[PDB]
Amino acid sequence: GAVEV
Amino acid sequence: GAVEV
Amino acid sequence: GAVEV
Amino acid sequence: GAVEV
Amino acid sequence: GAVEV
Amino acid sequence: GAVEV
Amino acid sequence: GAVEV
Amino acid sequence: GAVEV
Amino acid sequence: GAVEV
Amino acid sequence: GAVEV
Amino acid sequence: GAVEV
Amino acid sequence: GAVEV
Amino acid sequence: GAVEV
Amino acid sequence: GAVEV
Amino acid sequence: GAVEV
Amino acid sequence: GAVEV
Amino acid sequence: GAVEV
Amino acid sequence: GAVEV
Amino acid sequence: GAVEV
Amino acid sequence: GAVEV
Ligand SMILES: *C(=O)Cc1ccc(-c2ccc(-c3ccc(CC(*)=O)cc3)s2)cc1
Ligand SMILES: *C(=O)Cc1ccc(-c2ccc(-c3ccc(CC(*)=O)cc3)s2)cc1
Ligand SMILES: *C(=O)Cc1ccc(-c2ccc(-c3ccc(CC(*)=O)cc3)s2)cc1
Ligand SMILES: *C(=O)Cc1ccc(-c2ccc(-c3ccc(CC(*)=O)cc3)s2)cc1
Ligand SMILES: *C(=O)Cc1ccc(-c2ccc(-c3ccc(CC(*)=O)cc3)s2)cc1
Ligand SMILES: *C(=O)Cc1ccc(-c2ccc(-c3ccc(CC(*)=O)cc3)s2)cc1
Ligand SMILES: *C(=O)Cc1ccc(-c2ccc(-c3ccc(CC(*)=O)cc3)s2)cc1
Ligand SMILES: *C(=O)Cc1ccc(-c2ccc(-c3ccc(CC(*)=O)cc3)s2)cc1
Ligand SMILES: *C(=O)Cc1ccc(-c2ccc(-c3ccc(CC(*)=O)cc3)s2)cc1
Ligand SMILES: *C(=O)Cc1ccc(-c2ccc(-c3ccc(CC(*)=O)cc3)s2)cc1
Ligand SMILES: *C(=O)Cc1ccc(-c2ccc(-c3ccc(CC(*)=O)cc3)s2)cc1
Ligand SMILES: *C(=O)Cc1ccc(-c2ccc(-c3ccc(CC(*)=O)cc3)s2)cc1
Ligand SMILES: *C(=O)Cc1ccc(-c2ccc(-c3ccc(CC(*)=O)cc3)s2)cc1
Ligand SMILES: *C(=O)Cc1ccc(-c2ccc(-c3ccc(CC(*)=O)cc3)s2)cc1
Ligand SMILES: *C(=O)Cc1ccc(-c2ccc(-c3ccc(CC(*)=O)cc3)s2)cc1
Ligand SMILES: *C(=O)Cc1ccc(-c2ccc(-c3ccc(CC(*)=O)cc3)s2)cc1
Ligand SMILES: *C(=O)Cc1ccc(-c2ccc(-c3ccc(CC(*)=O)cc3)s2)cc1
Ligand SMILES: *C(=O)Cc1ccc(-c2ccc(-c3ccc(CC(*)=O)cc3)s2)cc1
Ligand SMILES: *C(=O)Cc1ccc(-c2ccc(-c3ccc(CC(*)=O)cc3)s2)cc1
Ligand SMILES: *C(=O)Cc1ccc(-c2ccc(-c3ccc(CC(*)=O)cc3)s2)cc1
Ligand SMILES: *C(=O)Cc1ccc(-c2ccc(-c3ccc(CC(*)=O)cc3)s2)cc1
Ligand SMILES: *C(=O)Cc1ccc(-c2ccc(-c3ccc(CC(*)=O)cc3)s2)cc1
Ligand SMILES: *C(=O)Cc1ccc(-c2ccc(-c3ccc(CC(*)=O)cc3)s2)cc1
Ligand SMILES: *C(=O)Cc1ccc(-c2ccc(-c3ccc(CC(*)=O)cc3)s2)cc1
Ligand SMILES: *C(=O)Cc1ccc(-c2ccc(-c3ccc(CC(*)=O)cc3)s2)cc1
Ligand SMILES: *C(=O)Cc1ccc(-c2ccc(-c3ccc(CC(*)=O)cc3)s2)cc1
Ligand SMILES: *C(=O)Cc1ccc(-c2ccc(-c3ccc(CC(*)=O)cc3)s2)cc1
Repeated sequence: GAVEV
Repeated sequence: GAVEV
Repeated sequence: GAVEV
Repeated sequence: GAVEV
Repeated sequence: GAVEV
Repeated sequence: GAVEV
Repeated sequence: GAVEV
Repeated sequence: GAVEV
Repeated sequence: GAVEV
Repeated sequence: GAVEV
Repeated sequence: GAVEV
Repeated sequence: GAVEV
Repeated sequence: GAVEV
Repeated sequence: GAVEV
Repeated sequence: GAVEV
Repeated sequence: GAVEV
Repeated sequence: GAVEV
Repeated sequence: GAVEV
Repeated sequence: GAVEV
Repeated sequence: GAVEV
């Protein structure tokens, strides 16, 4: 899981 | 699961 | 998981 | 996991 | 894990 | 892990 | 781990 | 680990 | 580990 | 470890 | 504190 | 604190 | 403190 | 302190 | 202190 | 102190 | 002190 | 003191 | 003192 | 004193 901002 | 903002 | 900003 | 900024 | 900036 | 800037 | 700048 | 600048 | 500058 | 400059 | 996301 | 998302 | 993301 | 990311 | 990333 | 990254 | 990276 | 890297 | 690297 | 590397 990649979190953006 | 990727979270955006 | 890569986090951006 | 690579973190950007 | 490589961290950028 | 290599850190850039 | 190599650190740049 | 080699550090640059 | 070699340090440059 | 060799240090340059 | 207030948070706006 | 207040939050607006 | 306030946070805006 | 305030943080904006 | 304030942080902007 | 303030930090901007 | 302030830091900008 | 201030640091910019 | 200030440092810029 | 200031240092720039
Ligand atoms: C709690 O009872 C022990 C525990 C805690 C955490 C974990 C995890 C294993 C893998 C995790 C993970 C999944 C996805 C992401 C984002 C994208 O890759 C990050 C971390 S948490 C297991 C047991
Ligand atoms: C709790 O009883 C122990 C526990 C805690 C957490 C987990 C997890 C395994 C994988 C997780 C996960 C799924 C999706 C995401 C987002 C996208 O990848 C992140 C993390 S949580 C298992 C047991
Ligand atoms: C807690 O009960 C012990 C514990 C804590 C952390 C972990 C983890 C193993 C792998 C993790 C991880 C997954 C994804 C990411 C982002 C993308 O790679 C980072 C870290 S957390 C297991 C047991
Ligand atoms: C806590 O109960 C003991 C503990 C703490 C940390 C870990 C980890 C093993 C690998 C980790 C990791 C996963 C992904 C990333 C980003 C991309 O590579 C960094 C670190 S945390 C295990 C047990
Ligand atoms: C805590 O209970 C003891 C502990 C602490 C740290 C670790 C780690 C092993 C490997 C780690 C790591 C993973 C990824 C990265 C970024 C990319 O390579 C850095 C460090 S943390 C294990 C047990
Ligand atoms: C803490 O409980 C004892 C401890 C502390 C640190 C470690 C580590 C082993 C390897 C580490 C590492 C992983 C990746 C990187 C970046 C890329 O190579 C640097 C350092 S931390 C184990 C036990
Ligand atoms: C702490 O509990 C004792 C301790 C402290 C440090 C270490 C390390 C072993 C190897 C380390 C390392 C990994 C990667 C890098 C960057 C690229 O090579 C530097 C240093 S830290 C073990 C136990
Ligand atoms: C702390 O508990 C005792 C201690 C301190 C330091 C170490 C280290 C062994 C090797 C280290 C190292 C790894 C990588 C680099 C950069 C590239 O080579 C430099 C130094 S630190 C072990 C135990
Ligand atoms: C601390 O608890 C005692 C201690 C201190 C230092 C060391 C080291 C052994 C080797 C080191 C080293 C690794 C890499 C480099 C750069 C490239 O070669 C320099 C020095 S530190 C062990 C125990
Ligand atoms: C501290 O607890 C006692 C101590 C101090 C220093 C050392 C070292 C052994 C070898 C060292 C070294 C490694 C690499 C380099 C650069 C490239 O060769 C220089 C010096 S420090 C052990 C115990
Ligand atoms: C004993 O009472 C120790 C203690 C614990 C917590 C506090 C605080 C009261 C209010 C605080 C605070 C929250 C948010 C913000 C920013 C958003 O408005 C500032 C201050 S901390 C005092 C003493
Ligand atoms: C006992 O004192 C435990 C404790 C620790 C910390 C706090 C907090 C005081 C203020 C906090 C805060 C305000 C705003 C924000 C920005 C998020 O929107 C983050 C944290 S936490 C209270 C009690
Ligand atoms: C004993 O009473 C320790 C203690 C615990 C909590 C508090 C707080 C009371 C109010 C707080 C607070 C909440 C939110 C905000 C921002 C939103 O309005 C600021 C302050 S913390 C005090 C003492
Ligand atoms: C006992 O003191 C446990 C405790 C810890 C922290 C707090 C909090 C006080 C203020 C908090 C807060 C206000 C606003 C926000 C922004 C979200 O919209 C986040 C946190 S938590 C109370 C009791
Ligand atoms: C005993 O009371 C020790 C103690 C603990 C915490 C505090 C604080 C009260 C308010 C604080 C604070 C929170 C947020 C901000 C920025 C956002 O408004 C500034 C200050 S810390 C005092 C004493
Ligand atoms: C007892 O004193 C434990 C404790 C530690 C730290 C604090 C905090 C006071 C102010 C905090 C804070 C305000 C704003 C922000 C920016 C995020 O949006 C981060 C942290 S934490 C309270 C009690
Ligand atoms: C006994 O009270 C020791 C103690 C602990 C904490 C503090 C602080 C109160 C407020 C602080 C602070 C928080 C955030 C900022 C930047 C954001 O507004 C500045 C100052 S530290 C005092 C005494
Ligand atoms: C007891 O004193 C433990 C303790 C330690 C540190 C603090 C803090 C005071 C101010 C903090 C802070 C403000 C802003 C920021 C920028 C992030 O958005 C980071 C940290 S932490 C309180 C109690
Ligand atoms: C006893 O009280 C020792 C003590 C501990 C902490 C402090 C501080 C109070 C406020 C501080 C501070 C936080 C953030 C900033 C930059 C962001 O605003 C400046 C100053 S440290 C005082 C005494
Ligand atoms: C008891 O005194 C423990 C303690 C140590 C340090 C502090 C801090 C005071 C100011 C801090 C700070 C402000 C801004 C920033 C920039 C990040 O956004 C970093 C650190 S920490 C409080 C209590
Ligand atoms: C007893 O009180 C010893 C003590 C500890 C800490 C301090 C400080 C208070 C404020 C400090 C400071 C924080 C950040 C900055 C730059 C960002 O604003 C400057 C000064 S240190 C005083 C006495
Ligand atoms: C007893 O109080 C000894 C003591 C400890 C610390 C200090 C300081 C207070 C403020 C300092 C400072 C922090 C940051 C900067 C640059 C960023 O603004 C300058 C000065 S040191 C005084 C006395
Ligand atoms: C008793 O108080 C001994 C003592 C300790 C520390 C200091 C200082 C206060 C402020 C200092 C300083 C910090 C940063 C800079 C450059 C960035 O602004 C200059 C001066 S040292 C005084 C007395
Ligand atoms: C008793 O107080 C002995 C003592 C200790 C330290 C100092 C200093 C205060 C400020 C100093 C300083 C820091 C940085 C710079 C360059 C960056 O601004 C110049 C001077 S040393 C005085 C007396
Ligand atoms: C008690 O006096 C111990 C002590 C020793 C030295 C100092 C310093 C004063 C000024 C320092 C300094 C300023 C700038 C730079 C350039 C780096 O960016 C390096 C060192 S150290 C304070 C207290
Ligand atoms: C008793 O106070 C002995 C003592 C110790 C240190 C000092 C100094 C104060 C400021 C100094 C200084 C720091 C950096 C620079 C170059 C960068 O600005 C010049 C001077 S030494 C005085 C008396
Ligand atoms: C008690 O007096 C111990 C002590 C010794 C030396 C100093 C210093 C004063 C000025 C220093 C300095 C300034 C600039 C630079 C260039 C680096 O960027 C190096 C050293 S050290 C303070 C206290």
